Amino acid sequence: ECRVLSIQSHVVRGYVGNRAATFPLQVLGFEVDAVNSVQFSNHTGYSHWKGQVLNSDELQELYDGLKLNHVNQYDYVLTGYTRDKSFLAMVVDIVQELKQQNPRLVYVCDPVMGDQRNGEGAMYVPDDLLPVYREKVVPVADIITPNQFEAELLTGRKIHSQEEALEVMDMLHSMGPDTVVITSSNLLSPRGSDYLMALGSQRTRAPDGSVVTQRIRMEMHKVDAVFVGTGDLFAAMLLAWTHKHPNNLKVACEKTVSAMHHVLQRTIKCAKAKSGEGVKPSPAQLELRMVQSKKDIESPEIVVQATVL
Ligand SMILES: CC[C@H](CO)Nc1nc(N(C)Cc2ccccc2)c2ncn(C(C)C)c2n1
Repeated sequence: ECRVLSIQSHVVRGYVGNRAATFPLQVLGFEVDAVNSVQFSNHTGYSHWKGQVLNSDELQELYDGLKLNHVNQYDYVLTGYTRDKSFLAMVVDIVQELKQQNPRLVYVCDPVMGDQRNGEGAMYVPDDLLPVYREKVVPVADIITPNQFEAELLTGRKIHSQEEALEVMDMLHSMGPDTVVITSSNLLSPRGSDYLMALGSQRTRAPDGSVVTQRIRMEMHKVDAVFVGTGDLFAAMLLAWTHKHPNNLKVACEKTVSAMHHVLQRTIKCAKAKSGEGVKPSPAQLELRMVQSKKDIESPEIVVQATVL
């Protein structure tokens, strides 16, 4: 039995934030407790959107409810896209007290702040969130899944190669997270302009306090569409696989990214099968075919090989 506390957004239609993390973790055998940080008709990639957001105090209300009935015991805490700095400071308090109620509680954090386009990245969230993620959040994170744009901001050091990209990660580990994964970066992969490159190193503390920093590289064949929520579906499954492979980041990212590709391919197909030739598919048709990728989520056919080091 493994109980995860997933504090992310919810949407009536589509798979983003919690909608993107729940079903996977559930079919992967996990016990998902979901706090919906917001509830909107759909993600903001759409033309329109309406909805309500959960504030800082309401997040707490729900936590006290859990605490009062003495059911605030968890094995994992998964947080993602957040706009409110007060809401995030609240997430840190919760995570710190949950780590006191004691389990080898693993805090999987996706430091969502924006994405990267070659020279400068467009920040999604307000810049008053960076300090908090850097100063209060990451320090208590165990597994963080940033962008390259995110890894950079977090360390205040920009990335221009695989080499200095591992230097940013080493810098990250120092802040607290023993596991880091750069889910996507500008870096040209040894496979061509056609492949996206993911990076990630695990600084394991083996018996007798030795150092162990296994680093890896993943190459996912890109896809002709702009998907929403892939970051969320990723961190969720990563959570799942790193549980199965606690010291084998290699196999965890493999299974993770492999299932990633299976769902994205199945998605881009139905989006196309649902859109005439010459017309670009809509955020609506690009929604992940989640329910359909069940088995693939359950048992990912390894079509990717993690390059050790
Ligand atoms: C930031 C950009 C995107 C749009 O492409 N919109 C969006 N919108 C989201 N929405 C669904 C939540 C939401 C709705 C209204 C205001 C704030 C947050 C959302 N939840 C997780 N994610 C990403 C990080 C996978 C979400 N992304």
